[PDB]
Amino acid sequence: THFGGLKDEDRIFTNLYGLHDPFLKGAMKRGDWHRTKDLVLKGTDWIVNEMKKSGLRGRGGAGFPSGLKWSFMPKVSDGRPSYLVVNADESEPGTCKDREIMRHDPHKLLEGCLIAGVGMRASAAYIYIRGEYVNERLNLEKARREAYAAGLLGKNACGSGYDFEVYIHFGAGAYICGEETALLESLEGKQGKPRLKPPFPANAGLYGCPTTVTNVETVAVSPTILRRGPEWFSSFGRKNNAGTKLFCISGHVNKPCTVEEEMSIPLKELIERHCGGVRGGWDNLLAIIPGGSSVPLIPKNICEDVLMDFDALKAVQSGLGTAAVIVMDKSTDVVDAIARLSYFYKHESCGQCTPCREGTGWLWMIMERMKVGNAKLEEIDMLQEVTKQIEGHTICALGDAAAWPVQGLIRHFRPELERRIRERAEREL
Amino acid sequence: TEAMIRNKPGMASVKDMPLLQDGPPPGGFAPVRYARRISNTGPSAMAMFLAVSGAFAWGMYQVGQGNKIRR
Ligand SMILES: Cc1cc2nc3c(=O)[nH]c(=O)nc-3n(C[C@H](O)[C@H](O)[C@H](O)COP(=O)(O)O)c2cc1C
Ligand code: SF4
Repeated sequence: THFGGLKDEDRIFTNLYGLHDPFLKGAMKRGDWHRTKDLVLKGTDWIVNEMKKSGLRGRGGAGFPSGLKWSFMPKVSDGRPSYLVVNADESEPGTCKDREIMRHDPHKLLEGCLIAGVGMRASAAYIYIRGEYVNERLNLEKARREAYAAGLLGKNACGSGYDFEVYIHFGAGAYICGEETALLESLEGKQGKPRLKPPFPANAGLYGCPTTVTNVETVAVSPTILRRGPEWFSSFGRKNNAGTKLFCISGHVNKPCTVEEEMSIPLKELIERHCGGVRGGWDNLLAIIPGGSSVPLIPKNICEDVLMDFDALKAVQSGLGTAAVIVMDKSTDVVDAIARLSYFYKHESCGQCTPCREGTGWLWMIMERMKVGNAKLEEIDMLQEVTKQIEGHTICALGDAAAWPVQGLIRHFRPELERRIRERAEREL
Repeated sequence: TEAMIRNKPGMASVKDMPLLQDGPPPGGFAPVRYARRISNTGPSAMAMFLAVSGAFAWGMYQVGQGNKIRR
């Protein structure tokens, strides 16, 4: 078909821009907490089944099919109280879609905590707010106190027979702590250092108890996915990728904004319609980082007709992460921008594993050389090889997230890197 | 390393490294002789016998004349 058009009655995250009251008496008017008693009474298997049928995929960088992820949790509880850590923490460069759910309609996030908790047989939800979101977690603790006073959460899930309580943890400025296997530890009290995957969080995660880490957007669309139609949700986007992603058009657009819109939308259509347009017209575009910062670039010659869905952006030698589209026009120093991205991945890399801990400082040094031109024309093949040495070997996908920006920069703008290097050469002598 | 040991300011690339080491000059060295050039330009078989025999004929005539003078 032809995607992109989402009508104001189809946007799931109403009160995104905080125009209306976020808390109760303002959330019940937006349908929040509408009839969750019935949903909880409809059971856990029905919730998982409707989430799988709705084809909701991971709103976070992983892109995993939710629901199927929620079916990983154990059915019969063997004494370990299954938890539900909500990955409120983002810290991905470009990504504010979580910041508009923690505040500005947080009750959708709390009701999603509850509905996913009954969905995955959980017993408590730890909304891991990003550390810097102080005002956001204050709004969320206000809404949590409300949903506790209104009998929604705690010792009876919205009057139902489900004991489910939402506790609000908050980290402290660490993009690495945001990872699924590192959220469990940074919340366990230890450092935010990921654990290896052979113990999966669904098998032994938080406190060793089973758990599933869900981004706020996936857990927060869960309520309206169930209350509305799972067929209605899956009616958006392409076949596999389906839903209404919450985008964040980040930089070098004349009107930067985060706006919810149907997935599989043409990136050019999103840019030209909602956020205005690439500063100086579309012909001024240089590159676009379509996902968060954990995704390769798009050099504007494959950015005209690319759709903002997981599958197509993966097929374009890139990825749709948090869909925090970062736009860069012909006026920016794209090598300097990717150098600052690699500096970010050097800073926010908990250093647990050698391929990332060291090679990311290495990528930052090579990028801060190539952005001046101090390198040699064969280093652009070392940089590719260094990134491919980091990629598959790191404990978590941060190694990926640090090798992918530089890999995409090389793959696409190798002419510009080579030009800077040759210009440095001719500047000498 | 090995691009920070052989600098050659500029060079834009890992090739074109200085690479100045010992070797023959452009065009090689001169053609060096190895054969045995032993010049046989001496007195021949004759001219050596005829120098000797000329002496043991005139010089012996002189010995004779000296014997005549001494006698
Ligand atoms: C490199 C990397 C970056 C991540 N970035 C985010 C992020 O920005 N936001 C988030 O909620 N989770 C993030 N995560 C955690 C997971 O990838 C995933 O987003 C989360 O555990 C579940 O989200 P989902 O249920 O929507 O797939 C990140 C993990 C890795 C390895
Ligand atoms: S070194 Fe990189 S991959 Fe390893 S735990 Fe730290 S951030 Fe994750």
